[PDB]
Amino acid sequence: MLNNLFDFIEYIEYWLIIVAFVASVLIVVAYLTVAERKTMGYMQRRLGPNAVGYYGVLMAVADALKLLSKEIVLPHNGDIIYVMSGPLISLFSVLLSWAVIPFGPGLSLLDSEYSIIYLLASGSIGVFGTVIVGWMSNSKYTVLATVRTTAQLISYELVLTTVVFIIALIVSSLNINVIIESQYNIWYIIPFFPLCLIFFISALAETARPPFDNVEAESELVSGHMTELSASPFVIFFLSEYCSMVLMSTLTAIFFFGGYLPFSNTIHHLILNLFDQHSIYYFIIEGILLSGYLAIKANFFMFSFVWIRAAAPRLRYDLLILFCWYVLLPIVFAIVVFAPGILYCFDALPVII
Amino acid sequence: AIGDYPVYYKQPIRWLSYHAHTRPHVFYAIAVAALGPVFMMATPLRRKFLYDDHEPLPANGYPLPNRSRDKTLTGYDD
Amino acid sequence: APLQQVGRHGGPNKCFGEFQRVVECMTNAKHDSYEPCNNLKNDYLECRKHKVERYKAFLMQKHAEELGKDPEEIGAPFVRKRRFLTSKTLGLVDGDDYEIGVEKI
Amino acid sequence: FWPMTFGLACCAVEMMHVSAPRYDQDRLGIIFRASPRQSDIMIVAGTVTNKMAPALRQVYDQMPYPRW
Amino acid sequence: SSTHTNDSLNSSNYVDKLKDTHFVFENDKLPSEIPDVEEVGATTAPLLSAAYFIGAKCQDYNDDFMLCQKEAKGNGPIDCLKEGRRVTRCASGVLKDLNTHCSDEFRLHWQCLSFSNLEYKNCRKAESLLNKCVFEKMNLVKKIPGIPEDRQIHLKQNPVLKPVALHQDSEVAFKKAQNENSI
Amino acid sequence: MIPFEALIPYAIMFAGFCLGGGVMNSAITADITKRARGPNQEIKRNVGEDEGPRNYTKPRYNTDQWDKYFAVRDLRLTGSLRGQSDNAVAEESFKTNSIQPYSNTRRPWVLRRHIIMKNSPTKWARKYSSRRDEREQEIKDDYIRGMGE
Amino acid sequence: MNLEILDLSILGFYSLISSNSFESIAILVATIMPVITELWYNYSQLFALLYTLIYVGAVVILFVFILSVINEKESGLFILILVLLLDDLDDNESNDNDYNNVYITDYADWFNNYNESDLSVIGNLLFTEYALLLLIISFILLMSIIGLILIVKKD
Amino acid sequence: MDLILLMLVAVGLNIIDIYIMIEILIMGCTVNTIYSASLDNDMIGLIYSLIQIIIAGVESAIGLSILVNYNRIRNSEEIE
Amino acid sequence: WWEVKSTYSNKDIFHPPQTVLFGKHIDRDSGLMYANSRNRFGPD
Amino acid sequence: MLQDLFNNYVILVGILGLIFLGVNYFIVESPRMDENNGNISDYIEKSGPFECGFSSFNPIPIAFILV
Ligand SMILES: CCCCCCCCCCCCCCCCCC(=O)OC[C@H](COP(=O)(O)OCCN)OC(=O)CCCCCCCCCCCCCCCCC
Repeated sequence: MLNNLFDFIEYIEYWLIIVAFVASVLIVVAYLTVAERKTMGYMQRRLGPNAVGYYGVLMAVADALKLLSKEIVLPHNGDIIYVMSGPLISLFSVLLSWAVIPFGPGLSLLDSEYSIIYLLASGSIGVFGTVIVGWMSNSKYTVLATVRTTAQLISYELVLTTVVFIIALIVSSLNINVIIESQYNIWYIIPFFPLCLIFFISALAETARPPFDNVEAESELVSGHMTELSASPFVIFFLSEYCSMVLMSTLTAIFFFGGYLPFSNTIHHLILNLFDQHSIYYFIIEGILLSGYLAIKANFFMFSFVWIRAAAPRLRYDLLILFCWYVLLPIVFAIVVFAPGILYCFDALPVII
Repeated sequence: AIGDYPVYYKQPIRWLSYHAHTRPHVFYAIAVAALGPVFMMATPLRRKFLYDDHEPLPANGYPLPNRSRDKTLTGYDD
Repeated sequence: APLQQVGRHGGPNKCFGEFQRVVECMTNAKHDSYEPCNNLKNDYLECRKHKVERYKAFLMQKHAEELGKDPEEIGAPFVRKRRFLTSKTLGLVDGDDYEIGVEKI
Repeated sequence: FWPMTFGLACCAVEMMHVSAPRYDQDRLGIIFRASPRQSDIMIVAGTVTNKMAPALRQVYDQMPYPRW
Repeated sequence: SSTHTNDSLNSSNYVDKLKDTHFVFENDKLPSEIPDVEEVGATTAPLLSAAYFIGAKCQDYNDDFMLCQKEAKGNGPIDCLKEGRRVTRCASGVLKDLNTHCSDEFRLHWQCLSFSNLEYKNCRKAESLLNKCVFEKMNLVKKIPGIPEDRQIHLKQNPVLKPVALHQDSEVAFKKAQNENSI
Repeated sequence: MIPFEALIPYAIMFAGFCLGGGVMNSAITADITKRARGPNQEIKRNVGEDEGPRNYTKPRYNTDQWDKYFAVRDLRLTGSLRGQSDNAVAEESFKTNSIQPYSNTRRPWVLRRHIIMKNSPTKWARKYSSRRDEREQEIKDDYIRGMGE
Repeated sequence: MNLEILDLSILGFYSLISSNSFESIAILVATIMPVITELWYNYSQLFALLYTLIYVGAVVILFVFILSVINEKESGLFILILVLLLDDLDDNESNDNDYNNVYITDYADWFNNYNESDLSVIGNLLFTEYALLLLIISFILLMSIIGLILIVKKD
Repeated sequence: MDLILLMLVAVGLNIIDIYIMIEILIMGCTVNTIYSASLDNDMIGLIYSLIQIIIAGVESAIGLSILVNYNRIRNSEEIE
Repeated sequence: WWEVKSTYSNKDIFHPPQTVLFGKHIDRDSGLMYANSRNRFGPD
Repeated sequence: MLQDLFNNYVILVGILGLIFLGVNYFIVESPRMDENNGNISDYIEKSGPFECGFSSFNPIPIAFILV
């Protein structure tokens, strides 16, 4: 057979694309954990993991497989609901939030003019997943990291939501693809540099990364909510924190560094002229290039997640809630009344072309 | 008054300096925010010196000619 | 007067015309009473819910049942799965019956 | 190989030096964990007093299998 | 705008299941009392490519077709059936001309539109060749009403927003005209 | 002194994005193009000898309501939602294949099955009081009561 | 197989048996999710996302925030299934049979060449036509900020 | 079935459970408005729904603030 | 005695009907990857 | 705009959730295989809180509440 097998592929083709998409995200997340220790290792004059697989390539494999084969500790044998439900919400939200990220023009699973709302809505479901982990527990350390966890995520959600809305206001579109294409002539890091610092600061808090680390602070509250997590509930929750790191690093690339747009249009043009547009080999190269530009921009921020962790001491929680309210929020509302003013003054109010 | 808190209606200039040193989180958020409405007020200056406003978009449906139907229209008939 | 029944694109929607004709009659000055506008009021309600027209569909369904008329031969052909809007069904000359692509536009 | 930070006395100082740059236990996949739930190796580094003994048994019992 | 409606195809088959949508056909053709017309067979991309030439050639009939809708006072579909066939015949006239005068210039342009998300900003090199060809062989021009001639967008020599990726057939055809024509 | 061992994970994360993007750009483009070649499977797969170079169609984004009307209009002409055709005259099957979807207009399931959301002063009168429905049924009855005139 | 029915039957089963406040807050989340999902499909995708952004992201995590503050302290299978089955039988919210059994369509038209999202029109009317409604809302929000602080703040 | 007031069995025995029932009750009103507005292709109904969601949020915040101060009022010894 | 007329009292405004009686279910006997579409124009 | 590709993604992620839970339940060695001392239920020592070793038994600031 050859004719009754081709249509089989055409009936399964769009499932292979999704698996290639999910594998694409998980490979980045899996090797983000290694890159965090490999990078933070070399800034501390260490080496980091280089013994598990040649040069430590199989380090995420060992850590995941080690925990996937640990004894799950349930309060009573049939309490799998309590342990898993917390991390499961967190993992689904951040895996569903990947559905709007485009790897090129139009290459996103969900394309709709409400992509920005879908992205902020999905993240807020993950916030609900985080606080549930401790709220079903009697351990004092685990239940400690709910009231402080709840407000930290609540407080820096306003700042992250408003920043996204200012960029959406400059293009007058809540579509991810339109925002990226709107940055052809200029990258929004040049006009809105302060928002990028505010976006990156807020992004750290939302993922509970240091220096906004007070939730899962080893010296303060041990593993935080994870001091009661082991085996699979630990990995799923740990994976969620690194899906968010990859996502929020990609989102900073999209909103301020042009997304998949090339660093040089000339180099992009010269490279693609070596392939014929009438053969599928041209489109693989463009897709590799366009995701390559995003990957390099995204990698720089996954680097900065680790880089700031190796350079800044952890910030005290009481001084952390007052930072986003008494410093960041007035600035963010000041700009949201500033950008419409400048645009109107020069008759440059945006329209979705 | 080497360090006294200024009174706004007697020392307007020093009152802002006190807040531009001790409350940078308030003074420059107000300064940034006011730069928006200030720029809106300078819109008439731009009209007379830089360029006119663009023509408004044709976002009101099909442009209907303001006249009566043509009577001698022929061609493309059945 | 305030705008009511605004379409999803900023213009008048399906039933705005009927509602406007009602307002013209009710606020008119040449009418002694509201009797002449009673039919226009029904049309605006009709435009929105089609209650009288759905009722007419119910009798034509019920009348055919009492006469034995075959539903497949009095009704109109339809397709329930959008993937099977095949070129054979659409009537194209050399159309296959293989399903169509409704994955990504 | 994730141990549990159970350093008690001067033996713990050498335990931290294994994680120092020169030896770098992390390069072999060794990460000290502060909880029995996330640890599978218990390293008793220091003197076990009578007063500490019941706590050591309790911490040991809370480690999920397999444990060393 | 991707809002769900009751009038066309929706986003997903899960919308159809909730609404219990039936996609209903009607075999009945039009009655013989209405003289037949040959419907336009062009797809989306060719129409967007020839839209401004349909506007230049069928301007009188399009205005008259719309003025019939304005003055029909709600009975537009029924009382403008004859005036609606002139527009269909006029537009078929233009697409038939482009196929018999500028077949390669036309096809190159709407292949570019099918390659670049149906956006006019991405296909200026192919579009400029098509406009130049149409002018000499049919006298049609592209004009955007409401602005001065010097400030039309498609004549902008250095646009701010440019395509990210080039159309090979457009760039190859353009430089050939830089030799054939720019003597 | 650039550490290459430190940058190995990044070169693998760079390949992760490229793997996903390279597949999506090419697979979706190939599928869109293939279905835009003709109305049957024996046309889509094979390439004719007298056919010229293949012009791929890139996936479309940032659409509106006209692109939902254009898509169905293209479907009735070529059998694909993104088919290509520039014939000045359509097929004679174009005049008898308009798809008009008919769907119900019933309230959401949650609005009429939730243990709490369905309880309300007016929702009981819709569900258990005949006052509204007897009044409206008069208008339906008087439709057929007026065909005699 | 309209599976949206089975989600609410499970939901309607646990609403009759919830004891503590953990399950009571669970009924809230278990009700919005069918509301959001049944709005995402069918009726309005814009208001499915507005609900997630405003209800789940804003008012739901406030409940669990104060439950940890308030306290955490402290039927028969025949009657429940009997009640749920009785609740299950009659699910017709309206008694216009033709309105519930006869389907309808709309006809599209090309007169709207300026196609923009619903949120474009809603902003177009809320910031122009009903600017009083918008301004009162910011006034109601203002009173809450004052209202919260006077109720809760100690000194 | 609900004419015997079944929904009273479905509301828990804490003040916070009443607050949730008020939200689930109002949620039904907004869903009804979104349903009508979309069928009619009317954005005025969607303006109403947006107001209902925003007003239903302010009601929650005030109610919780009263409940929070109600709780601390008992636990107000604070003589340590 | 039955009349064929629109359910709209007014007559000088065109109100096309928005209901229909369903007939053949064309894709009823379908499978997967290949509809076994029934003859739309007339019986099988 | 079509979203049948998006739907398959959400369905797959839903399937991925069941896989993560159960893969642990099918790969961990049987309690008899390791030490047999008991299941997580009876072994209440292992199924308990972590209090750094010593067994023990929210009046939060109003400022946190107003936040
Ligand atoms: C991705 C799946 C996420 C959900 C995983 C959990 C699924 C288990 C079924 C619960 C969800 C069904 C929805 C109805 C809520 C019912 C909540 C309830 O009554 O308690 C359930 C849970 C287990 O306790 P149980 O033994 O069932 O009841 C007696 C306990 N004294 O009591 C508990 O509180 C234990 C911890 C459960 C916390 C779940 C939080 C609420 C659910 C939110 C996530 C799912 C959202 C709803 C989606 C489905 C909606 C129908």
